[PDB]
Amino acid sequence: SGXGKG
Amino acid sequence: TKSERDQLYYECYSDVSVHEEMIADQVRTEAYRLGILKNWAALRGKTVLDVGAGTGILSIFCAQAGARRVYAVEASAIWQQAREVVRLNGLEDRVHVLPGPVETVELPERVDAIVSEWMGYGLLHESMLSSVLHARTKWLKEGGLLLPASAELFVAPISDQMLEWRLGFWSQVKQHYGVDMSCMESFATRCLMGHSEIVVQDLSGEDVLARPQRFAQLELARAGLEQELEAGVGGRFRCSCYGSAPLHGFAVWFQVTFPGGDSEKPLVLSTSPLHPATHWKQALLYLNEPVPVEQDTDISGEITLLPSPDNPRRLRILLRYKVGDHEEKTKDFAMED
Amino acid sequence: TKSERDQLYYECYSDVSVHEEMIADQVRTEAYRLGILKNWAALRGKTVLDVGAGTGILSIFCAQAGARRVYAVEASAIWQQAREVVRLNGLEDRVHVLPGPVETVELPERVDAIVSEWMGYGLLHESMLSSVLHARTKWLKEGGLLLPASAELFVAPISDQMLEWRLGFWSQVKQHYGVDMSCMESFATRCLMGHSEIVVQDLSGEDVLARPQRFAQLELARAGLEQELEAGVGGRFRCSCYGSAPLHGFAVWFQVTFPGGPLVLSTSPLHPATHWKQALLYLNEPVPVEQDTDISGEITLLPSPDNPRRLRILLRYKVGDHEEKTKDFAMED
Repeated sequence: SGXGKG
Repeated sequence: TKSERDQLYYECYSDVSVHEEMIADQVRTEAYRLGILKNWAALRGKTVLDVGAGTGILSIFCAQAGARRVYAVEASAIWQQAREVVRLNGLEDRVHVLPGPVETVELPERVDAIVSEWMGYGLLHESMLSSVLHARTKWLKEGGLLLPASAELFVAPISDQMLEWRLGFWSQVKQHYGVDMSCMESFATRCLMGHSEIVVQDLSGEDVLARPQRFAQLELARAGLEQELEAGVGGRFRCSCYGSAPLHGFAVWFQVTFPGGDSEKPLVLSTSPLHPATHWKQALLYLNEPVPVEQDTDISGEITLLPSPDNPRRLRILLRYKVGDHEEKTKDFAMED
Repeated sequence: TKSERDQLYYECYSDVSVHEEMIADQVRTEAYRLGILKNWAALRGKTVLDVGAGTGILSIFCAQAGARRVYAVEASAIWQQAREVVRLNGLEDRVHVLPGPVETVELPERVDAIVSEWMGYGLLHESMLSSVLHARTKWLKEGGLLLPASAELFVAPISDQMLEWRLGFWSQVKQHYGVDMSCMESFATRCLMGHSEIVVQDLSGEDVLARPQRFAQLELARAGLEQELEAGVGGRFRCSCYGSAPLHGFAVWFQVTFPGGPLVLSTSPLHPATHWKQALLYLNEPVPVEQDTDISGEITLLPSPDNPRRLRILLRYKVGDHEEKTKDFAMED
């Protein structure tokens, strides 16, 4: 779910 | 702030869970393995730059395809894990894990090929493509290979069956518990559809309401592509609905293409809802509420993918659309956190 | 800041998805429904305060149990939906939605009963119990009824099969793609276990490594419960392992009990799943255990210093003959 959410 | 934003972006790749998700995606990972292998003739005995090498897996695929030297460039702290993976596989004499951003790496030579998995949700979330294009201009020999070589963006109108069930839940409460909650439906619609976030979710063919259409393409060798990214990537679309259903909005997805090499058969990695699911799922653009449509209802519009003003790595999508005889409307979306 | 923090907290219930999750939780919703309806004798012709009424569903159950009047108090904007639900069910004459925090609402009268679904992850995350206790002191008549009446906290050592699969994933990469990534396992373990966050995740009975132990009981009517909450609630535990397995840490869960008119709503991994799942406390890395390995410890649930609505858990534990260790956890965001 959290790819590139950084 | 860029020091914070970019640093924090790279730090998100220093955690195991994202790499687990990417490597557990067999559609993605095998497509790269096979797309690299399809290009054995251009790679064998040659040099490669892997832009954003992560844990090093793609660089290893290139060595297994016969590359002489691979420069595996990775800006997050995960480069240290890649260094150990490469050594574990007996490849450290040929595959060189280089820390830091590709924009400032100094290779000892230009390279014969670039490989990169740079695609985010909705293709361009994370805004990594510019880094690959920068590396191509600086490091790729004239006539060198890019893997993949191009990307294409697709749209289709959708009737999201899961969303329909979630909105219909409130009208089912009475049969389950003896309390009528059907009046919650409008509230549920505002909350689930009335926001302005791009929603990443997996659909299937059962959700697709008209033939999908390509609305843009990105040929990575093209010199003008960098500035198109800044101005916005996208295009107009027009389709005609298969049948009656509540229209909930649009799904956006992408494919990327690896050149066929000796086989003359290109390999396409697709994120379509009509193909096996990937970790990218699809990028859903919901209208503020459902719109009834019927067989042969025309739906048209324009979609533009842009970096967000607040955060250059956050995808924004501007949508203009017209359903049938309804008024033209617009909605401005940004990637969900 | 407390006023901005409370407003943000109430706002988190103004969205449909949480109410959908709670009402779609058939275990929770059927247990509250039956706990209320089985108390028809004590509620018939009586007045009820529903603390945190949400969409109003529990207030409607109270009316079905025979209550003469229900005051449904709700601080989030969802109170507007509850008012519509009450009207749609023809109950505006006897269920009155009153917006705002229960600590400051002006009820017309003291009540014979309080109902409330106040439990958070790990029972006490969100720290809503103090609000129910405030309402009890201020508004419940002498000898009045509280639904549920008590809560109990349980702990068990666990071997989380899903975590084991995720740690072992790296040794399976070679079979899928011809690249050995087994060296990633230590890194994966640090990332997934080495943090100090409480992880909300659903387990099965397969994951429980010893008989669960009740380590605290909260009788909600008991005097002084408020100050105990501030100082920390919990207790010591001891148990013996079923068999050989990698111990990954502990699961904490709860049950609540309704006066029997006794009906128990459990969040145990050994019982049907609920939206609360369990609260997992991972050790920094797995510890091998065997049949009859003794495990003891102490668990304290506290408000976090930085945020009184964020659950903190202090864990002390001793596995077999290993030295006693501690780990200090805070609820994941």
